[PDB]
Amino acid sequence: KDVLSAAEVMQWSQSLEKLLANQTGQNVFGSFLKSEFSEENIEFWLACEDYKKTESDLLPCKAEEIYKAFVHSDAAKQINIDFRTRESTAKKIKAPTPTCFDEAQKVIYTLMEKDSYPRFLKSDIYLNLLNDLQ
Repeated sequence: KDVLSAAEVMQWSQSLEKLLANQTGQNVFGSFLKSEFSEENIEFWLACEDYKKTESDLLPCKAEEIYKAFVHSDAAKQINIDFRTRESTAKKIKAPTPTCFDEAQKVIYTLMEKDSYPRFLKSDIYLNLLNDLQ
């Protein structure tokens, strides 16, 4: 049973979306973001994915947790969304639906796609993993 291949790790360079669809890719990208003090981005993104599959009754609580942990001004982990996206997200928190964090999530996905994802693909973490598998 193969658990990882050079081919798979090559595929992660195709799009951030392929990297994030692989649990190990998430974990390795995560580790690089953590070394770079930007892991709030992927953690937020994964929390949003987990919010979207949450049962209706627990959305108010989950939304409040995600908001305090990441979005709120006084977050340990404060994500870099713009002021207007933050203000509108804050308003959605008080009566949340499954799409509450879609706007903020999109911003953060883009921030990763355009900044830290390319850098990761040029990191030792990524390039060592890739080459030493071959």
